[PDB]
Amino acid sequence: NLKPVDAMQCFDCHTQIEDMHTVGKHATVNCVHCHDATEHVETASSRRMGERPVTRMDLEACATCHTAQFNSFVEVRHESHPRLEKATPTSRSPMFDKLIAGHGFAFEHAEPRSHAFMLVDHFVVDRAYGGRFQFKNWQKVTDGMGAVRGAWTVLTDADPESSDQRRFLSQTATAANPVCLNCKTQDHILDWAYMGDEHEAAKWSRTSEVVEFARDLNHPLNCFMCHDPHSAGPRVVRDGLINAVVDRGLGTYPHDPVKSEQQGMTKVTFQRGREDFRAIGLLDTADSNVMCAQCHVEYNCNPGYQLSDGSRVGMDDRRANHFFWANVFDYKEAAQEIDFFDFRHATTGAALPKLQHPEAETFWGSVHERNGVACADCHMPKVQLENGKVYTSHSQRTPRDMMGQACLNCHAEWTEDQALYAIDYIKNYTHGKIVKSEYWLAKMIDLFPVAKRAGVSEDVLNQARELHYDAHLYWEWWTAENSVGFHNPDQARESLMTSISKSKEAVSLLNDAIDAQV
Amino acid sequence: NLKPVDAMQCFDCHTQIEDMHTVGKHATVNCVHCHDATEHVETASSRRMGERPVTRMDLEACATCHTAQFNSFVEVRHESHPRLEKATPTSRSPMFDKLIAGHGFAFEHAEPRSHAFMLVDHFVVDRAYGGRFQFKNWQKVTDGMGAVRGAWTVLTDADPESSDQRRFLSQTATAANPVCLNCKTQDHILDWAYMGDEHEAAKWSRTSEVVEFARDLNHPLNCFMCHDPHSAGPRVVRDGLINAVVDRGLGTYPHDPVK
Amino acid sequence: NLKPVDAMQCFDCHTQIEDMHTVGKHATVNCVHCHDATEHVETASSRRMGERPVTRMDLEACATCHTAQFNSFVEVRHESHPRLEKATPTSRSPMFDKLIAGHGFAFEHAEPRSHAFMLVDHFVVDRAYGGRFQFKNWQKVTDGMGAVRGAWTVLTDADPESSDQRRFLSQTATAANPVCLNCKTQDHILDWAYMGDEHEAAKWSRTSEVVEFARDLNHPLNCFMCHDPHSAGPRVVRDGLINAVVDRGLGTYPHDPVKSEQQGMTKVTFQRGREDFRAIGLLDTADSNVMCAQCHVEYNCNPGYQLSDGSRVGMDDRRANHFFWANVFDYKEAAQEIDFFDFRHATTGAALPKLQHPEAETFWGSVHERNGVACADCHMPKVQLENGKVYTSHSQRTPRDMMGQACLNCHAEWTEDQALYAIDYIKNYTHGKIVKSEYWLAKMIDLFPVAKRAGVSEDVLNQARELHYDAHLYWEWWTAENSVGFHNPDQARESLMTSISKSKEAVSLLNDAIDAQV
Ligand code: HEC
Ligand code: HEC
Ligand code: HEC
Ligand code: HEC
Ligand code: HEC
Ligand code: HEC
Ligand code: HEC
Ligand code: HEC
Ligand code: HEC
Ligand code: HEC
Ligand code: HEC
Ligand code: HEC
Ligand code: HEC
Ligand code: HEC
Ligand SMILES: [C-]#N
Ligand SMILES: [C-]#N
Ligand SMILES: [Ca+2]
Ligand SMILES: [Ca+2]
Ligand SMILES: [Ca+2]
Ligand SMILES: [Ca+2]
Ligand SMILES: [Ca+2]
Ligand code: NA
Ligand code: NA
Ligand code: NA
Ligand code: NA
Ligand code: NA
Ligand code: NA
Repeated sequence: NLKPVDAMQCFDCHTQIEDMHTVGKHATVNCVHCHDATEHVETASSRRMGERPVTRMDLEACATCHTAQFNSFVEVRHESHPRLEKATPTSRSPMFDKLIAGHGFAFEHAEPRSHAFMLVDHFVVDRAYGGRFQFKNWQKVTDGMGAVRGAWTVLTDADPESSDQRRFLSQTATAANPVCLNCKTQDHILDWAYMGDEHEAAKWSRTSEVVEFARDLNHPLNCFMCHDPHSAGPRVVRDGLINAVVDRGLGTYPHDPVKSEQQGMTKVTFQRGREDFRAIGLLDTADSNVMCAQCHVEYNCNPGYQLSDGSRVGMDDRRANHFFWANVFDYKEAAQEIDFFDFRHATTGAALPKLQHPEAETFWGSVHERNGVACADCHMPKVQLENGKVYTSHSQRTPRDMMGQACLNCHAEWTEDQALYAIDYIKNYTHGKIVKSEYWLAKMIDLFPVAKRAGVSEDVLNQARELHYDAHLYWEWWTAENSVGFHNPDQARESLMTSISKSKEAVSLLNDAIDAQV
Repeated sequence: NLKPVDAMQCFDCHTQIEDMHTVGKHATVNCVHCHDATEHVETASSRRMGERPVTRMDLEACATCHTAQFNSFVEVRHESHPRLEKATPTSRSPMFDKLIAGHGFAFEHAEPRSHAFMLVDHFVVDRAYGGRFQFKNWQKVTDGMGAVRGAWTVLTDADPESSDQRRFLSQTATAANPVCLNCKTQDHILDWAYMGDEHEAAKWSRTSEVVEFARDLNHPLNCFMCHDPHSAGPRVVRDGLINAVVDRGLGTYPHDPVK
Repeated sequence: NLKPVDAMQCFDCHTQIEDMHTVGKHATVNCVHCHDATEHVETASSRRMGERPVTRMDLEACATCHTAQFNSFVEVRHESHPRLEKATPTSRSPMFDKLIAGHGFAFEHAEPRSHAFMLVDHFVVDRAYGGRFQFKNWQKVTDGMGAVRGAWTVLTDADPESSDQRRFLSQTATAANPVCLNCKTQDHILDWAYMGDEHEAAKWSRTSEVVEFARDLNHPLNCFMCHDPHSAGPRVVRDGLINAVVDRGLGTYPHDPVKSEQQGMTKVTFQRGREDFRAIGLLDTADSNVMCAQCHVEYNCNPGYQLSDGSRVGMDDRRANHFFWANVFDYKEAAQEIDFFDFRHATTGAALPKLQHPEAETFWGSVHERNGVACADCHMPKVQLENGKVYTSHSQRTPRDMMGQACLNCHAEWTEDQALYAIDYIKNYTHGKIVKSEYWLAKMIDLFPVAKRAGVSEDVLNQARELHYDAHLYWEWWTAENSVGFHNPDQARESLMTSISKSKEAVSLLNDAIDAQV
């Protein structure tokens, strides 16, 4: 059985913790629930850690007092199809292989599934670790609670004796790097300096051997990513988000300075040896838009190249961990701002961006966002009980499973079927424009080999490559973004029509140039 | 927000509680969750209570950390038909009125329904308080969570100015007495001596005015009836049961001495 | 009403039948249930047949004493979509037409449906008989019991006055030949010599006019294909299977000599005029793996060409009726062993294999096969009754319709939804790799015309053709195989990654060669 410790003894040194813990709703929660610090207390000084205390990062540390929220979080949505490749005719991007050629996502890019699986899915996807990590067997794919208990309870490593990234299976890639893990787990929260910069107190950084880092990590989406364990108050912990909002002064709502002030973020820094080490962002309100934006954003978490001279930008560079914090129509400028692109297209040679799941930046300026609606209202609503204590559902999933709470309490004029119909109108329309955008991208791409072999000039090919950047950006935003336009239907429409326009321009350019060589 | 108290100071005078609390699974649960003892600590000695500390009896004192158990408890089973009289041809005892004639249950004996309603149902049944207590209106019969929050949030008293048992409706009885309440609530656990014997320290006893007692009671089936709040371990609190099992030496399983 | 005959009179001549009938569970079943032999008994000698007895091949011969098994067999699974073409974006092989160009399957290749329809579906598919045979009208497609009663109760022939294979509809082929019928019916079991070799006692053989043969055949999947009618014991009758297992000594489990001995096959030969004529394979156990492998295998049942010199291999050659009895990684060697390929690709010119439904060979070595599980456990389980005599379901179909019996009695740790989720994880992953394999095959194929027209050398084109063989094999196995990887997920993964690797090699080869000509 747990035996409480004297928190006043800790507070003698830990004044920041005192200030947070004594005031919030965890003022009665003893440190022993999450820390084993006996040897630490025997050896520490006011400025030197001494023996390092044990800190629990497992989600079951919160589940004995918050079982309802834990059990809701760990539920597996079986209707969220697992390991479903997006580059197929029945998924999100039928022509993805042709369009993404040259990028690691060509090796595998599946649709997302329930949050319990995020860390194991990261470890086992074919693009990440060369096939090094696999489920122990094909039964384990069902085991959401097991994944939550720990990744290494359900996975194997093909070679525990080596730590290099290499291919164990032929059609895999080794794109994983330490930055990725920040959106899968925060088990490393005490072992990683802010931004992954080199730091004498950090075991891990942007330049670490990612296979070694992986082996030290266990739990997905820790409860403390959104809730400070000491104050119980709302927060974020993701460095790239704090960097955008606070360090670069862009605010929580870059398009709305008033909402940014009302729903702001305060950066709190913790030190090692009286040097800044790590940071958190305390929120003014329990604002899920910003909580979810720790991960559901467009980012850099990877090496790339400079737009200016084509030189390599490695993991050592700050730009390898970057939140652009820009909507689709501001993105090209944001990428120019840091002089960065992701890959050269394998067929066209164009410098291209790689977009990823920009839900937060897409939601900005939408009708729902402008009306004060937030991610949680549609994706983790309050539970409705005939008789009971209300709590917030932590099963983050499509509103289709809980339409009464997610939509119909606000939209009293609609039945469930009417609300579903409105979602599908947008998704069907948007998907049609995604498909047409891909058709035109593909038509352009297929002209590049013909143009090159016919002797079309480098100047014309470069003009077409410049068009390819924009045609790509204004399409791929929407295959990356998970709502198929629902989050901002007018923006999707405008973007996708722009993509098509750019590809059509490039097709005309290249056809005319080819025809002139004949 | 709750601010913790120095439990070690309490333990200087409460060794009995110390020995339970420090060993069980509530060793880390601070006393402020269930007690307001500030004025008590200012005035007590080890031999003089001083000001009486307040003890929470509401079930929400436990629901903060044990929401799943609380929400499962308070659920209303709508399929358990409510206010269904047993002396009818389609229930348990078609000839009950003839057979029970002379007993108070002839006035009303319904089938049981969900636990959330036990205290309110005891208060409102036609055989208990002469019809003195009623739901505020006929809508309130659905409200299990409200009954749990407290009986007097959903009921009315026909005459707050009197405390005698009497008939307010013609075909009622006044069979309720203080012993009944021990199987409806334990809000009175610190105000009732063992067995309801007379005692200098007990506000309430077997011989109390049941209408006065009723007004001091709020919550059904308290969580601590089965779980010691200090050790978190399994227990019973009902005096009659302890008296049979232990005092009279009958054991927990009178037909099986080994068990 | 049936009147029994004196079986002892038959047994005077038919000692093999006596030995089987008197010992098994049909010892009390009189011959009149299946044979009308009165004139035969009047005219036969110990060595000459005399007048031929009538033998019932209809399944209703078994249905008066085994109605439960018959009615379960003839059930139509309406959820098994009928006449659904695989070369469509929503089915198994979105790029099949490009990849299979030059082969008859380009004319039509539908997904399988319920067993009742196998013979009629064979007769009416657009690739088989030039459109000669059709359902009497479009209502008849529903009539499973009617098809079982006889094909010619529900079909018409466009020209009863001719027996040649020809096109009656423009976009049909005439690929059917007599070997095909052995996996649709055994109505011809007394009229077909072992392997379809020429034989004086056989009405039909590999070289027969298939339209004439077709007209003599009526019933699908006869009950006696798995059960000897005389002993009632487990058996196979399919010649190609017996040839692989017994004649070529490969065993019932080629990868496991111990299991092969425990679960073996004994070849029993019947003669005409004291010359070997036909054969059956009695099984040691009621082993559905081997029963189902009469048909659910990769085979030759068709003419082809030799790998060595390109010469034609006709129906007259034994190789036209062949069970390779080899897993995907042993297949190329098995095809080299008989010096055979199926077709030349219409665009690339490569010699290619044609694969068909290799469920048995894929199942070998899988986790389930290694644990002693067999096809029937998942596809025709025992019925579970609260009160009743248990029998074996004969409705061979997906386990999704009977998950409690097919999966959950063994997998007590799972709910139905969890088990379904595990199936879909494998199928989704495998299908993604099938689609990627097709993308890379298509990319290679499309380079052949460009390379040929640019003047790339025959030596380079032949190197690419050799790669095409392997890229094709390691893809097509899996579009042919019906489990979308479930039967052997690790093997599918390895094969499909090999396909992609081979195509990528060919693409690089051809692009570099084209670029060198410019
Ligand atoms: C003064 C002698 C200290 C006492 C008393 C306690 N801690 Fe401490 N701790 C101390 C230092 C100098 C540091 C390094 C950071 C800093 O503020 O300079 C720490 C660090 C921790 C940590 C972080 C550990 C890690 O892995 O990074 C934890 C979780 C921690 N301390 C907890 C803790 C507890 C619970 C205490 C009471 C039992 C306690 N500390 C006392 C110095 C001192
Ligand atoms: C029991 C010993 C607890 C442990 C372990 C954890 N929490 Fe907690 N939490 C506890 C209490 C008694 C309360 C107050 C309840 C009330 O409403 O009065 C809380 C509160 C929270 C909250 C709400 C905070 C707010 O609204 O300001 C959150 C978000 C929360 N707790 C989160 C949480 C996390 C993430 C935990 C694991 C790190 C955790 N709690 C543990 C009691 C206990
Ligand atoms: C936060 C800014 C992220 C970083 C850094 C990385 N990932 Fe991610 N990932 C993130 C989200 C919000 C999602 C769900 C939404 C979606 O569009 O999928 C994902 C999903 C994945 C998946 C599952 C789906 C798939 O693509 O197969 C995998 C396998 C995955 N992520 C891997 C991965 C890798 C290898 C990363 C570093 C190169 C990486 N992620 C970083 C958020 C974020
Ligand atoms: C960010 C993605 C979150 C993670 C990770 C966790 N929770 Fe959460 N929690 C989140 C939100 C948006 C809210 C609602 C805030 C609002 O006021 O609208 C909550 C709330 C809670 C609470 C408070 C009581 C309630 O409303 O249910 C608790 C006790 C709580 N959360 C606990 C908790 C646990 C145990 C988690 C890990 C399993 C967890 N949260 C993760 C957002 C996020
Ligand atoms: C709720 C979770 C509680 C916590 C935490 C503490 N106490 Fe308690 N206490 C609680 C109840 C419901 C009662 C009523 C009696 C019962 O057995 O249920 C009590 C009673 C006491 C008493 C009176 C004992 C007696 O002589 O009759 C004392 C002296 C007391 N409690 C002290 C105490 C201390 C010092 C605590 C912190 C260490 C403490 N309690 C916590 C409920 C809860
Ligand atoms: C949070 C501040 C709590 C309050 C208020 C209450 N309980 Fe509790 N309880 C709490 C914890 C951290 C634990 C240990 C969890 C673990 O498994 O480690 C418990 C445990 C219990 C138990 C189980 C005891 C056992 O198995 O020995 C019970 C029966 C229990 N708690 C009951 C209970 C009651 C009735 C409460 C109101 C009087 C109550 N708890 C409050 C945390 C908290
Ligand atoms: C514990 C030994 C009890 C005592 C003392 C009293 N009651 Fe009770 N009551 C008890 C239980 C276990 C049940 C449910 C099972 C059942 O057979 O009903 C009840 C039920 C009631 C009801 C509801 C049903 C009904 O009869 O209408 C009422 C109105 C009720 N009890 C009233 C009541 C009165 C007036 C009591 C003292 C005279 C009394 N109860 C004592 C357990 C116990
Ligand atoms: C609006 C046109 C109503 C319709 C339709 C129904 N009810 Fe009603 N009900 C309505 C009002 C304005 C009130 C009084 C509210 C108050 O607190 O003053 C009620 C009351 C009831 C009651 C309580 C009756 C009592 O005597 O205490 C019940 C049990 C009730 N209503 C149930 C009910 C049912 C089941 C209905 C559909 C058959 C129904 N009501 C319709 C307003 C309206
Ligand atoms: C000896 C005079 C015979 C008697 C008595 C019966 N049969 Fe016969 N049968 C005989 C021969 C020589 C042959 C040819 C095969 C052989 O063993 O050499 C047969 C063949 C059959 C067949 C196969 C017919 C076909 O179409 O190929 C059947 C089904 C058959 N015989 C059945 C049968 C029955 C049921 C008899 C008792 C009524 C019977 N035969 C007697 C020789 C002799
Ligand atoms: C009635 C006159 C029968 C006819 C016609 C057919 N079968 Fe039969 N069969 C019959 C009996 C009395 C039995 C024995 C039942 C028992 O369990 O004792 C059987 C048995 C079978 C079996 C099981 C054999 C075994 O387990 O060893 C099979 C597979 C079987 N029968 C198949 C079958 C076939 C395919 C038939 C048509 C060719 C057929 N039977 C006809 C009775 C009768
Ligand atoms: C046994 C080794 C077989 C031979 C010889 C032939 N077929 Fe077949 N066929 C067989 C199986 C096990 C299946 C079901 C599984 C599947 O993948 O479809 C089939 C299916 C068909 C179908 C229906 C599906 C379709 O392709 O449209 C048809 C029309 C069909 N078979 C025709 C056919 C022809 C023309 C054959 C000789 C050239 C032939 N089959 C041989 C097993 C076997
Ligand atoms: C009576 C008013 C009818 C309605 C309503 C439907 N059908 Fe019909 N159908 C009808 C007749 C008289 C016939 C021809 C019968 C014959 O054998 O001469 C049919 C035929 C069909 C067919 C076959 C078409 C073919 O070209 O062979 C089909 C597939 C069919 N019917 C299906 C069908 C459906 C699905 C209906 C509801 C949408 C439907 N029919 C209505 C008469 C009538
Ligand atoms: C191979 C593809 C089969 C065909 C064709 C038929 N049956 Fe079958 N049968 C098959 C198996 C795998 C089994 C189970 C064997 C085991 O021991 O696990 C059976 C069993 C029977 C039985 C025995 C009683 C029972 O278990 O139900 C009978 C009587 C039977 N089969 C009859 C039968 C009929 C009438 C068929 C044509 C409609 C038929 N079988 C075809 C495999 C195969
Ligand atoms: C008992 C007769 C079984 C039947 C029926 C089904 N399965 Fe099975 N399965 C069984 C065993 C003994 C094992 C291996 C267990 C171990 O850990 O050693 C399995 C394995 C699986 C797997 C994993 C496959 C892999 O290659 O890792 C899966 C996905 C699986 N089983 C699913 C499954 C399904 C969906 C079933 C119904 C169609 C099914 N199994 C039946 C035993 C038995
Ligand atoms: C992840 N991207
Ligand atoms: C069939 N093939
Ligand atoms: Ca999903
Ligand atoms: Ca990006
Ligand atoms: Ca009841
Ligand atoms: Ca099918
Ligand atoms: Ca073949
Ligand atoms: Na989905
Ligand atoms: Na491995
Ligand atoms: Na009932
Ligand atoms: Na199907
Ligand atoms: Na016709
Ligand atoms: Na093309």
